[PDB]
Amino acid sequence: SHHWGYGKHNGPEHWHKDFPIAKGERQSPVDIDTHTAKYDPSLKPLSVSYDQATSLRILNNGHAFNVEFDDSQDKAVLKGGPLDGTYRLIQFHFHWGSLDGQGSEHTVDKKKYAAELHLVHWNTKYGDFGKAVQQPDGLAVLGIFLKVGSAKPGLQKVVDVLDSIKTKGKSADFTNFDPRGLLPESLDYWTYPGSLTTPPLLECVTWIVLKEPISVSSEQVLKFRKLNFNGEGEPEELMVDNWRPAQPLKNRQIKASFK
Ligand SMILES: NS(=O)(=O)c1ccc(NC(=O)CN2C(=O)NC3(CCCC3)C2=O)cc1
Ligand SMILES: NS(=O)(=O)c1ccc(NC(=O)CN2C(=O)NC3(CCCC3)C2=O)cc1
Ligand SMILES: [Zn+2]
Repeated sequence: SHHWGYGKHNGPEHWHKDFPIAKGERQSPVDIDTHTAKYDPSLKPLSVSYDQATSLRILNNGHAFNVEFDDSQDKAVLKGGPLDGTYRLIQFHFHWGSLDGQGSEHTVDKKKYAAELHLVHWNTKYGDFGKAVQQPDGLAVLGIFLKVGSAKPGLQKVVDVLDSIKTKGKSADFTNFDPRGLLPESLDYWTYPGSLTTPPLLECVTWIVLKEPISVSSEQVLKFRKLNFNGEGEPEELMVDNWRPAQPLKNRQIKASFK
């Protein structure tokens, strides 16, 4: 069974033994060299359409927490930019650090942010998420950096439910949450072809990483760091540093949406 994690004995440097694609040609995350990334005029306007998003549940899966959506219809979709066709929102989650100076998966000129939000979408031409992850253009993940400063009001409903999902396998109702409250003002982005950043590390993702970080308060991210990797009644292992470091760019170009 899956025994991967983020510790010294099961962390990113071990994953390749059970998931050899860990050393593949389009792995994520990567460092975004802002000087090398080139403006691409072929990129179409990005369309984030979350007006009808229907959140259902929040789950501690032992690696992060997922806010899950009803993806049984096109209620919340991502289109445009580098994408051909329609990608349906299925879940979002975060990666974060033990300290404000680390936590993001992508880096910007080697800068690590305190955390990174991943809004995960699947290409509806493949019918279901399980089929989509077997395709090179199966998923689109919208990545948003978090820095510590002023509170993000749209995050507080997430922060306040974390006490109820402290341990692995716990879930709670999480209806009527509007993910539009987690976006920054600008949709300027970088894009490149990559992978899931956790096992099974499938090379099925078009990454769209927003340039503008959101600000969250120290108090908000400190509540992320009170979650547990362990299950109920097990020795406490704080859920911190659940990020994979930058992987080799190999034969890839990062494109910028902005001049
Ligand atoms: N290539 S990999 O997927 O990263 C990878 C890395 C390590 C391991 N095996 C491990 O050492 C980790 N493992 C244990 O030995 N015992 C537990 C703790 C209690 C439940 C199971 C655990 O987590 C398996 C796969
Ligand atoms: N950090 S990341 O790259 O954004 C990223 C995003 C997603 C994932 N993995 C998944 O969503 C894993 N997974 C499946 O394969 N099947 C389900 C259960 C049934 C449908 C969805 C599931 O949860 C891993 C990393
Ligand atoms: Zn992620």
